[PDB]
Amino acid sequence: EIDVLCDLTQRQAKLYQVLKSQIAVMQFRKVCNHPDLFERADVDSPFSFTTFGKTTSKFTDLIYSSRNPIKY
Amino acid sequence: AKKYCDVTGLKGFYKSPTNNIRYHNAEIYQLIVKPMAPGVDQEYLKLRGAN
Amino acid sequence: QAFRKSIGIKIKEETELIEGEVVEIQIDRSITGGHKQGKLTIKTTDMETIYELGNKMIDGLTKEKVLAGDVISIDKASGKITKLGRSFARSRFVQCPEGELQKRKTVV
Amino acid sequence: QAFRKSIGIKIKEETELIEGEVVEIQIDRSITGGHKQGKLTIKTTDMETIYELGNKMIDGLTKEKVLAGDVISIDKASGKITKLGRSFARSRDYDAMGADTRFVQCPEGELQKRKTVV
Amino acid sequence: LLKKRAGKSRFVKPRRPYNSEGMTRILRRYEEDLFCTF
Amino acid sequence: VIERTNGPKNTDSLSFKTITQELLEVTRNAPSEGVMASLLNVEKHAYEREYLNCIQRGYHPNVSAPPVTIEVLGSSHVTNSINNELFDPLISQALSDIPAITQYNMHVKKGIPVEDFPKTGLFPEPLNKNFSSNISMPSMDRFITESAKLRKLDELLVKLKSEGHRVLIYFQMTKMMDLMEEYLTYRQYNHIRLDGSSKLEDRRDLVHDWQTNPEIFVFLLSTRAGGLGINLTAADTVIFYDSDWNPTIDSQAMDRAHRLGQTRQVTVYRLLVRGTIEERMRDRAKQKEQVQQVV
Amino acid sequence: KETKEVYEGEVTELTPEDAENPLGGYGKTISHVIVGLKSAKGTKTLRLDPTIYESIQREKVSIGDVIYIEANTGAVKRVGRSDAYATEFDLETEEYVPLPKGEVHKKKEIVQDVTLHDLDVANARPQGGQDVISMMGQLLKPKKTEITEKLRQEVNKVVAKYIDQGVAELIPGVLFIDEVNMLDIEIFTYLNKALESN
Amino acid sequence: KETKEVYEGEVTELTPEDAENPLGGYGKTISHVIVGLKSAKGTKTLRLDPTIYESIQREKVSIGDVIYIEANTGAVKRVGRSDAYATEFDLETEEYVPLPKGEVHKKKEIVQDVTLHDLDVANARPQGGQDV
Amino acid sequence: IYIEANTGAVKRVGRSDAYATEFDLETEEYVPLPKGEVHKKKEIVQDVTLHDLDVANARPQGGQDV
Repeated sequence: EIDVLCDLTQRQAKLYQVLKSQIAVMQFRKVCNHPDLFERADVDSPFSFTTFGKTTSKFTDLIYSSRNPIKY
Repeated sequence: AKKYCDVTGLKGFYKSPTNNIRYHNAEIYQLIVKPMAPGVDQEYLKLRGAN
Repeated sequence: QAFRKSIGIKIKEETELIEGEVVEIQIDRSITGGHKQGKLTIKTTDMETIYELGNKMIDGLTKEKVLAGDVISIDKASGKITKLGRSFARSRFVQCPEGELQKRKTVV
Repeated sequence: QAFRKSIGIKIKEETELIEGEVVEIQIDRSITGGHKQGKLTIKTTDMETIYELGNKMIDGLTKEKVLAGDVISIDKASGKITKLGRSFARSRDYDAMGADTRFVQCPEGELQKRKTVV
Repeated sequence: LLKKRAGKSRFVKPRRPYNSEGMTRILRRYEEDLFCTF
Repeated sequence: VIERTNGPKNTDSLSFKTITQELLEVTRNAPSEGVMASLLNVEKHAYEREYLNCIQRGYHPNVSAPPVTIEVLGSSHVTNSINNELFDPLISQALSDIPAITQYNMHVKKGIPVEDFPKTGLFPEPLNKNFSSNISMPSMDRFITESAKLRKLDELLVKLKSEGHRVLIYFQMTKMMDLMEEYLTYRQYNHIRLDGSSKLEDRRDLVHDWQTNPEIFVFLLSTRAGGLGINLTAADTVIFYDSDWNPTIDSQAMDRAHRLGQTRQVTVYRLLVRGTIEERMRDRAKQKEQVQQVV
Repeated sequence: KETKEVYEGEVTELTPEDAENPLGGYGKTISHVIVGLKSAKGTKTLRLDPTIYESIQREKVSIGDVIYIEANTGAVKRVGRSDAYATEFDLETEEYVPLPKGEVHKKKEIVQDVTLHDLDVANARPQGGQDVISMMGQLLKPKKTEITEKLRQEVNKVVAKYIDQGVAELIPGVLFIDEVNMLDIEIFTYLNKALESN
Repeated sequence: KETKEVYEGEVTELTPEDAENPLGGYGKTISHVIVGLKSAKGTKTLRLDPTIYESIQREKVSIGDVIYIEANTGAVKRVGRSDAYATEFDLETEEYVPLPKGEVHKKKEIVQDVTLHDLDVANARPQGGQDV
Repeated sequence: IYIEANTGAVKRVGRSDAYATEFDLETEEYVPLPKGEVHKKKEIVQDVTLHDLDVANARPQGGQDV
């Protein structure tokens, strides 16, 4: 047997103390496994200050339509 | 060619999608175009030869 | 600049606006794409009409993608189309316009 | 700025070193010379591989002009072309060049190596 | 059906495509150089 | 600036060639290992000495915004003028490039020469590929290093592959084995996944392909999916990610591997994190161990 | 809490269609570009204007790369080479990316944390559009400018509209000025005015 | 101190030689370029790289001009039309350099004197590029 | 359209209203005909200062568009 031990990262300990403060064992062990179990990291992009043509729902047309929300 | 209202003879802005009758404004539509009997739009369209 | 920022000029003008609820969009494309024909059905709570579109109105409707059930406002002369939102269809949410489709708006 | 100039950051990097004998260079460019792409065939005494080239690799190959028989060394992370010398010693030479490139040996062993730089 | 059920129930990766259409070619062998222009 | 043409000038004039441009034009096509070429190439040598073409981007802006729209109600001339100013074809063509096949079309198939092409390719070159845009995509490394268990898992796997070995890893959740093959394909390791959510036909030939092929490296598993009666004598190193549920389940887990037919030593690695509920889980497991061993 | 429209996938084809009069002075060389994108359990074909294709070719997109088109601003990110082809025959230290999951067309929610000064700076010096003005704004040297009160009023109006829809939420904070004796009488007199704002 | 090796003189002939086995889909594949040089008391025919041809076309070098070929880089440039080509044409207002003296092949040892400030302002001011 | 003979300036007023019914919906604005004659002539007096010519000849970026 080789029992390998390691310390928690700052993110793992951060959500550990967060759900310790909010308060079940599987909630502890799933953030002991990976922080991506609870939330997934997403695309790091600047905030778009635009009013563009958006959809509410053999090819497709894609036309540039970005405009500033401030109107003079 | 110029488009005119079929009922009043004034300028025809809108055309109904059910019976293809050009009307002038809202009250003409609500009082004539919607409740008309079926068989009256044909001789409305016969004057301009569109039946 | 601070002195002249405090004197105003008041101008009143008139314009024609079309604002209604989109019923149905019909767009047909040829294989070569030489011409675009189309038909637009739009309504308010009091009226109902169907339009026949030219080429550049079809291009301006493809851009700023308008589907059925939307509430849009169209400027005829400048060709600007503003999406006011979506009508009351649960399947942001704005009431359906009333009165005439073509209206005169006095802006001061 | 004077405070921040006195703090250094030591960065670990992983690179790949490629040294060998050039067999054939193919460079495809557009009419105005903007888009550039091509294939490089390099070899050692044991192996021989056909690579792919980008814009800056082609720009580094056009300068310090390599003539299909020169021995070069490429650093992948730094993007540096170094011409060690000429090994083929070709017979047919035209008088458009005046260099006196050295006689080096063809390298042996592995074509590609892994190195760590700091 | 039993015999059929018993008998039936009981890599290197290709290179990227290289294309060059309408592009001039500079070619360099051991013994001669080429320049296929347009 | 755009349509600037370098026409020739007559020599009989007051204009001279000062020493600055007398040094500037020499090193335009000069090669390396030259004196005056290298004395004016400080910036490129400092660029390639410090490995600047493989560096990462640190700053991205917070808000990006288009220019403020000006509208005039009921005038197409305003729209035409605004569209001409915002999307002027000469400057937009200068900051872009023509496609190569399009260039071949207008030069050969249409006879237009080169010198009356519109000017293109005047946009400045960025420092890296990383500096070309403000969008950063989620990064595998930061994904690896934000989990300590995966961080320690990535260390011993390198020397296990360098040894030329065979590795079995056991798991508990879906996403315990839905995120790990992303790390495996990041390392392009030969691996397959076995669990009972898959069909019964696949377990017949997956074990066969494991026992026959030697180039397979990683064999994923759940607790009871393949730890019961499956012959896994071709490997020795079993790695338990979170196998702390009961000693009875783990006692069959290495029973499928540490079996008759193994020709080498078996090294069992149990992975745990200190200072959390794993300590209490392994303590309750040890209590079950000492209860069941005497009885 | 903002939303994005995203087209993404591996590029399979890239064919432009030329114009009838390339030297006509008005209009570009090309008219449309057909782009074929393939993602996991999906395949879409897109027809672009030259404006989007100009940013795509500024990103230096080839066949066999994985791209990421953001429809809010037209920004295009080249993720890297796809792993469906060979790996060990490159010379330009690229990264190798699996095929993106889900459909090509997507809508995702991103939680962003910004300040009012970020909006003021981004509107005073416009960048991130695809027009000429925002493109040349990224190349010139940045410089501080006296932001007018009208721009701050318009930004306040837009932010209040965002809060009214239940999308945004205001978080006031702390400004800490240490060694306040170094200020002179003019900054103190302006501070008297600035503390009384709302 | 530096050593410069150059080729110069009036252009007598300029023929891009065709290859023995041309490639399909291309016009005028070149294997070498034959350039004949003539100066005062000298005439030598050179064989060049095929890639000098687009630099020849870029500099719009014709027959009868005076060129200036660096040894290692090629990099031709039009010094000007030869002064013997001024009288055949009534209105030709390009410059008319005289025919150069000496052989076409020469190794001249030049000495250039600069200060450190010249190197500093040459390296700080960015080199001749194509960005806007 | 609008054409000035001495300067050469060209301004497009808009499409005529005789073509107003080619489509039901259009981007183009429709204006009536000029009731006037096509050709109009007028004499004007211009007042400039020396500083106006000084600042017109001394533009450092370059001559801007109209």
